[PDB]
Amino acid sequence: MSYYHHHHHHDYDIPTTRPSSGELWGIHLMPPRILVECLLPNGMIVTLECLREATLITIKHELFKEARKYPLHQLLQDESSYIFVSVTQEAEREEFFDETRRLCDLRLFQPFLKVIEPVGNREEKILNREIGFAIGMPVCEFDMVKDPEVQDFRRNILNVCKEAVDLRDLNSPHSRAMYVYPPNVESSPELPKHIYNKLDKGQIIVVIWVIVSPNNDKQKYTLKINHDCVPEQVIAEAIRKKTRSMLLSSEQLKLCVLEYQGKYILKVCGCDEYFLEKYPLSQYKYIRSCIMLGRMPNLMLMAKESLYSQLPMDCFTMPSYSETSTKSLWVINSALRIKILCATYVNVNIRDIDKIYVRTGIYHGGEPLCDNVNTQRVPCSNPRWNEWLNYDIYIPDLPRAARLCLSICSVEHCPLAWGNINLFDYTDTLVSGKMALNLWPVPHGLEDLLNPIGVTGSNPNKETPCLELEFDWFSSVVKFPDMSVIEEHANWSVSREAGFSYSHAGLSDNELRENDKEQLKAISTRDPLSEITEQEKDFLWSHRHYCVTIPEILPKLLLSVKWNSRDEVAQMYCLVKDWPPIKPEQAMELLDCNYPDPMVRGFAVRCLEKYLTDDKLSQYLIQLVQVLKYEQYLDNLLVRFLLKKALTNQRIGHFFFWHLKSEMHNKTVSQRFGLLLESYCRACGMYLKHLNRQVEAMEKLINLTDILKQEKKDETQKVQMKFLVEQMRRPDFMDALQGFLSPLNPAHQLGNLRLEECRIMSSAKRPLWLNWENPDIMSELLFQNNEIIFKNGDDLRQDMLTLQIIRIMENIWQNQGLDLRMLPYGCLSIGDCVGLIEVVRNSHTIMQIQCKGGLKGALQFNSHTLHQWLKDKNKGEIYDAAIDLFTRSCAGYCVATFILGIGDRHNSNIMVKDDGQLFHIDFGHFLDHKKKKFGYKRERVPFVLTQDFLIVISKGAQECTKTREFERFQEMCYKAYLAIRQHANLFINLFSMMLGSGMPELQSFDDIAYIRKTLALDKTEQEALEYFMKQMNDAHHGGWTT
Amino acid sequence: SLQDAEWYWGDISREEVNEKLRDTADGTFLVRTKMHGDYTLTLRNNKLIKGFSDPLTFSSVVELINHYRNSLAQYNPYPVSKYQQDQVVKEDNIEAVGKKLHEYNTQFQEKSREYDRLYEEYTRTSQEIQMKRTAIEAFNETIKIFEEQCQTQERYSKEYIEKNEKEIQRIMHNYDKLKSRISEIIDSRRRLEEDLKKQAAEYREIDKRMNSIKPDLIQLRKTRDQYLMWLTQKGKLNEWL
Ligand SMILES: CCCC(=O)OC[C@H](COP(=O)(O)O[C@@H]1[C@H](O)[C@H](O)[C@@H](OP(=O)(O)O)[C@H](OP(=O)(O)O)[C@H]1O)OC(=O)CCC
Ligand SMILES: CCCC(=O)OC[C@H](COP(=O)(O)O[C@@H]1[C@H](O)[C@H](O)[C@@H](OP(=O)(O)O)[C@H](OP(=O)(O)O)[C@H]1O)OC(=O)CCC
Repeated sequence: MSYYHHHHHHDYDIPTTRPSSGELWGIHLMPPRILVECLLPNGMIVTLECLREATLITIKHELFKEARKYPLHQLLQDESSYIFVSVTQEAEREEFFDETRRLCDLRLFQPFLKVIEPVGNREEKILNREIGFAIGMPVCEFDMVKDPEVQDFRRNILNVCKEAVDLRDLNSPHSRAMYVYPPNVESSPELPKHIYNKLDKGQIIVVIWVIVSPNNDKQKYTLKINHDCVPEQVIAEAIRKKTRSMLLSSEQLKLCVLEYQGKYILKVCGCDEYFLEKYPLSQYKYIRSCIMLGRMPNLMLMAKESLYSQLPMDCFTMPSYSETSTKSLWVINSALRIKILCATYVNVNIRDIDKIYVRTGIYHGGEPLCDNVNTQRVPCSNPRWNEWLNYDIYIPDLPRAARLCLSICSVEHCPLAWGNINLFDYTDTLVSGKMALNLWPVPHGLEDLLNPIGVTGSNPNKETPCLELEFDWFSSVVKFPDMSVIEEHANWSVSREAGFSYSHAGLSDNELRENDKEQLKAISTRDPLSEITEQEKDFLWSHRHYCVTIPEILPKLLLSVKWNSRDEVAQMYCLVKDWPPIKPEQAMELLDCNYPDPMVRGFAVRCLEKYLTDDKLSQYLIQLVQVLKYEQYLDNLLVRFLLKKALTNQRIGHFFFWHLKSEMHNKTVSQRFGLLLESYCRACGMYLKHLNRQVEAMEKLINLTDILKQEKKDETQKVQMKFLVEQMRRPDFMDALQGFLSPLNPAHQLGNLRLEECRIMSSAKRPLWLNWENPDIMSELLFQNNEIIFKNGDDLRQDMLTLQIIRIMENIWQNQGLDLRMLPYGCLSIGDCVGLIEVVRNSHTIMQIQCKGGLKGALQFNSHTLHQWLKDKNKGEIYDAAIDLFTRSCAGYCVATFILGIGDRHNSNIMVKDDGQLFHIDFGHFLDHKKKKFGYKRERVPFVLTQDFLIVISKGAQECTKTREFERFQEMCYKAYLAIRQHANLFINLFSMMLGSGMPELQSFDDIAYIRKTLALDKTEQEALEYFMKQMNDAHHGGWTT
Repeated sequence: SLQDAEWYWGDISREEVNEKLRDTADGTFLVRTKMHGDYTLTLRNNKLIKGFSDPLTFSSVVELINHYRNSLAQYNPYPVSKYQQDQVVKEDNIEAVGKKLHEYNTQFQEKSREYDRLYEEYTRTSQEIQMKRTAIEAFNETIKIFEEQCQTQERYSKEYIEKNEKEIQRIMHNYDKLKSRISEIIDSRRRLEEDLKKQAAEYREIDKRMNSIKPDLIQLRKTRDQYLMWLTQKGKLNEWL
């Protein structure tokens, strides 16, 4: 299970036993001999002929033997007394302290170096060139940031950093060991019935290995223990097997198990996973894999000191960058004026289009006023308006999270570029004065007029359409009301609402609510996409005080406030205050784009703060990371919660770094997500050094495929390969691609590369199939070798989200009792269309299965050869055994598949493993995003079981539509579709948080809306079952009832 | 009157409705479990209303509609359903209307293909432009360094030439290897710039033909959901797509 390439041992019974930034500007990968101009401190260039791969140690060394031959020598002193400097790619003069870097690894721009003595004495604080290399933009580029919000985020966040660095060093060394090597642990300790059941009433055989002296010598101790006994107990009874001699009294045996006992801790054989705290043994994901797969766990007895040896200190430093009370917003006595002045740089065919006019609105997720335009005046050629816009909404009634949203349009109506501006700045001031906003180009999806789903801020581009605005002036700067000055408003409203007698819509001591209006626990239960009616909104608003009882109703209630009504909003604040904390699977909608208010989102965090575990968090990390775009300012409560988690658990730290860095190139977030990374990298301790090295390889790997794809394709694989190899022999590469942690799962060390096992795959996109040796001493016992694929040219983000949506479905079913076995192989987007794809060993494409066997005269596929091939690889009950898996997984990758409406499952994106497990690869585009052109209704069946697959499901005989094994199946599918249907909210909420991404199959809630048809949410389960069966019955051309 | 009703699109659940409400403006109306109730009005962002309240003098589904097609200011703080008669070029074949569908649908497909070709070139060109902006400055920095150098060359040179004869020569030499090289680099930074502003140009020619070929890709789009709709009002629609 990423542990064993998901490989079931079937006989095993437990009972019966910057881009284009090659090495040099333009160049790519730099030529093998290269001349370097070395500018001296005596003002003389001397040109060294240097090998591509030489270290600045050899170069410094050669240069000062060679100046010896140019005029003015005595005017220089010993090398020892100088450092190399040059202009890098990112155009910043880098001092080169590490003098062991290679001439090819520096990213130089032009091939020249300069000699200086290094002033800046804190040679220490300039190790943070690291921090810059780790993020791919250089820290000093932040000290160049004028804007005061960013420069404030940089200082304020340091709180969190010292919090983490503190909360770690708490019970050193154990607490720092708990930091680096956090127990990998399933969520329920309660096992599920079908798993417990492979255990002869709950007992695992486990093999503990031990190291005494050489020690290239080993010792097995096969314990058989209660399934739920904490690592300590296991180490206890382990050392018991070890010692018991004929010369040891029983009493003095027990004594020795007391002393020795806890000087050791349990490590997983073959990777850097340790079992460092109490958990029932079956809770660690490893054991519970090993059980699932018919495996004997192998643990290794670890000297606890020898571990505390392997980590040393992270050693934090606080970094180098270490008008009165204003006027209450609620005093401003007028509507909102907004003046659109001119616009600069629209590019259109003056003949091809009628006119253009600026379209604006004020929004809060969905607007609070009568949206408005502005006369179609000066079209096209140099376009000015001087209009003020009269928005009907009083200024005291603007929400905190309220926002101007504009766009330039063409008439015939059509949007050209859009922009959204935050009507309040972070310190709480109501925007005034000039703003030159900088618009975004309208995307794929949206063929609407405005864009409130979009991001708030100016697009950074000298060459985009700049539109220039003026917000009203109020002779004092204006701040949004104090958190108290609102709780005084509520109390008023409430004492006011208690003294009327006519009734209207908000037709609200003791209220008449009795029973019948238990339509409230009804609304409650409906999913998010499913809209709230007018009445329902008023209805809810009118029983707001009741809702507290059904607290998970909030996500609706909120939508029911009129957000342009301080009275309503001022009260909705006081409820949020003492609203019951709620379960994460539903506090997480509160962070999607429909809830932009700070108090709301603050609560959503307080909820997480409370419930979400360190494991549920790594399960939903993307959703969390991604959702950040919808936070209004830089320093917000979510950012702060996440960061603290990142710095407390280095395995969340890992995937927090990458997820952020993946989008590093994406203009909408580059700013936000750089600063946050500068934060992580400064406080995560030693790990930063480990990340530099992953980062160091992924670059060499980018710049290698980048040469293969451009000028180098057209030559036969054979030629291309004997280049790829030529190139990884390079010293600089062997070095950079060999001693690091797998970015796919950092517990997996990558040792020496093994080239004969490396190769370019067949795909157009030239993937690199790479293979590393496991340099664990117990390599053997897990996987001696270790391979991953590196693909450059596919937005992986999608494959990644599906694979995350498969992993969730699985846990759901299983972690409930219901055993379908999906194999969501691992996948990591590490850049702009550059990702790592995990390799399932022993899989095959249906195509090959059919191609490995089946007659001579190549005259047409034998529909039985899948079965056959399996029935070769598995004789025995090892047969009955492999079919159950094939049946159990086939049913899974079917429901999931129908639900997420992924790409067609034609005959070579379905794979079969030797133990009989089938799974998908290459999910095209999910959510049937090929109804973009047509797809009206369809609700297509992507996986459709041909005769082929059916034969295998019904062990053999003809007429498979009608056996029992088939019913068994069917009855699996029903159970599995209905199970997902019970959790739909989570699944919508999941895709909802994704809208934030640049993924073009996720543009707007209507994109998500598919799921709500697939899952038949508008109906009763009873009906859904039938809709589902029918749907199967139909692509399957009949026979799917009784 | 209720079946025909013009805006009573029938069974069309929440999603057929919303994807027939996307892109019409204000004024737009149209009517749609029984643990919930009966029919829904869906105006326009989307406003669902379930008489609506106590003053139900009914008298019909339709007697309700023409007082609020005459409105809804007075209970809470435009048919757009026009029976696909308008255009759909009155081609009354059930099949000429159908094959036509395909004819605009390949055309829509054709444009999305030229469109996305363009969306990506822009995004590429943007990034080549910025990469050309911090090159232009990686050049400017390079020269700053060389200037700084070749001056410190003269600071120390005209300070060791109180001299005797050899040296004199072979100092001026490398000093003059240096100032040609300064020119040589400068040769490069105008050149890059001339390609920069060459690209800065053709960048516009993309935003031009994007916002030139967006008008189409909504109209051509629109009339399709117009034609496509006259089929499902009377009549498998897979083949023409
Ligand atoms: C006879 C020589 C044989 C040979 O092996 O030659 C191999 C290498 C040179 O590498 P290349 O891949 O041929 O060069 C790239 C392509 O030709 C591409 O067409 C071009 O585009 P454009 O210039 O048209 O834009 C690239 O420009 P940039 O944008 O990267 O500057 C260019 O760099 O020299 C050596 O390493 C050994 C010689 C010391
Ligand atoms: C810059 C030019 C873009 C381009 O044309 O590039 C051609 C290829 C790279 O593949 P792609 O186009 O990026 O990818 C396309 C999608 O996978 C799509 O799903 C599929 O449609 P379907 O038939 O599966 O539904 C397309 O089929 P055709 O488009 O081949 O018919 C497929 O090509 O490079 C080469 O090797 C060129 C060799 C001449």
